[PDB]
Amino acid sequence: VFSGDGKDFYRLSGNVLSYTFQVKINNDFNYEFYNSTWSYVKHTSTEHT
Amino acid sequence: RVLFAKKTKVEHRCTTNKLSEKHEGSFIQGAEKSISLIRSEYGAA
Ligand SMILES: *[C@@H]1O[C@H](CO)[C@@H](O[C@@H]2O[C@H](CO)[C@@H](O)[C@H](O)[C@H]2NC(C)=O)[C@H](O)[C@H]1NC(C)=O
Repeated sequence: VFSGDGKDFYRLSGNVLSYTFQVKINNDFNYEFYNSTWSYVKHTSTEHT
Repeated sequence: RVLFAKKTKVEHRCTTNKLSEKHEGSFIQGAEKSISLIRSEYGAA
């Protein structure tokens, strides 16, 4: 078997029926970004004379 | 005052009230997803 994605030559066998040199690759990306915030302010004043 | 006597009355009263409340709201959020399929190993880059 010739050079496929490797060294000069490989060696097959009688029991092995096939050696294949087809390239396929799958990828995935699932990015999620969250950011919450809270800001509460309360003030009171009372003066009597 | 009339002959003969003297009377004086003074009354003072003041009030003041003030209240202030402030609240602010701000938030951001975003998501991004992706999928791919690509058919040597150098192409994995
Ligand atoms: C959290 O909120 C911030 C918003 O202030 C998001 O990104 C910020 O982007 C500004 C843009 O210049 C940067 O200066 C800040 O440094 C960023 N925030 C941080 C914490 O680095 C951010 O995407 C939100 N979500 C997170 C951090 O998960």
